[PDB]
Amino acid sequence: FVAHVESTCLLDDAGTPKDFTYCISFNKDLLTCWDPEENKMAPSEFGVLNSLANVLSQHLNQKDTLMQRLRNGLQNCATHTQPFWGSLTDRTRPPSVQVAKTTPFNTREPVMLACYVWGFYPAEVTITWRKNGKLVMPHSSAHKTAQPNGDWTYQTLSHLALTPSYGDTYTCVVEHIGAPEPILRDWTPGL
Amino acid sequence: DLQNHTFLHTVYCQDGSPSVGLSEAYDEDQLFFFDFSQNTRVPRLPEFADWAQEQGDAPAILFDKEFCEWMIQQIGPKLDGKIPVSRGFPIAEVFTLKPLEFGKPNTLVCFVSNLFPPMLTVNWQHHSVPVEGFGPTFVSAVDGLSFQAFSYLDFTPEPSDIFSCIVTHEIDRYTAIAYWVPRNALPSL
Ligand SMILES: *[C@@H]1O[C@H](CO)[C@@H](O)[C@H](O)[C@H]1NC(C)=O
Repeated sequence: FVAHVESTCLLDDAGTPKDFTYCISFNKDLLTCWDPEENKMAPSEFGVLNSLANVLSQHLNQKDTLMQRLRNGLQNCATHTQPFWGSLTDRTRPPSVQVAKTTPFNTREPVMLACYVWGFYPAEVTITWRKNGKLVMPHSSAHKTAQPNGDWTYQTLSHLALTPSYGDTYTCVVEHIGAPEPILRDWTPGL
Repeated sequence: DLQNHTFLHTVYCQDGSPSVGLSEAYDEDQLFFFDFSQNTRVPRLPEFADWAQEQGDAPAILFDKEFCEWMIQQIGPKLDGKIPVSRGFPIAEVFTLKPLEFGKPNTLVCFVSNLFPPMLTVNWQHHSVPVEGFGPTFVSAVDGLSFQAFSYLDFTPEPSDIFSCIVTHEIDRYTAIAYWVPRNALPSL
């Protein structure tokens, strides 16, 4: 079996706790959490094996040492989070971006450009396209959330399908919070 | 009007290896994971925690540890055989950290999702040949009571390179395999 004691801390970009939960699970079943309104360790929702969680309400709830820290609750996060918190809402790395042809997929068009976009934090990022200065739609419409790299950097891409004419200049626009200025990358058929 | 953020302190335990762990993660990237041999918080890469293992709260941790371990200890056998054990089969994919430029130094990321229970060993193979990878394997706790993990292989891309990432799920020696080949290489400048 596996068991969890999950504490979530929810605080806005400044550093104030808007909510906080203390849940207890066993075998990927959510068993007992903290109810701030009634100030108790009540079992979460209902359950087929909740009786264990109901008994899990009695062991605990017999511990004022604990039972106080749950009353403390929200502010305990700010107390726990204040040292690093600033820098983490402050942590921000701009996204290197590059444009190159990729193998065309799902298209009658002969050329497909990928605008790769990597090494950034946070992951919120927006990528659009332009042809000769004006704004066109991108290839997919399904919103791809960026893929975590596991080392606090993220990455992603957008595609664009065109029939080439050398007079044209296609441009890819990246709006990370990392930069104050939109990053552009031009592409021309004779590049 | 201000965007919200989640810092999750996840205390976990299980039968087998490891017996106990503790991942804390801000925004689904972890900064810390605990060490119970050394009673200290080991850092991921957020410039390696200048604040680090502030000992400012062992009461919280050491309490959750013993209780978790009680649930595995005294609740385990009473329920063993009566309700089924929750398990997923882990999913592995490998992509490049940076864009693919032939002959230019890169890294291979092996992203393991759907890890439950969190016990695994990951091996890299280059043309089906066992090859050591940079760093250790980072297991992180994620929302919804599951786990993920990362591994990394530095290398220089050749047009012919074939790599594979192999995940062993330690609960019954199950394996997932994920292949990599160079695709859509950007022009070398
Ligand atoms: C931020 O989080 C709180 C709950 O913690 C929620 O009530 C509030 O609506 C959220 N703010 C926004 C802008 O969604």
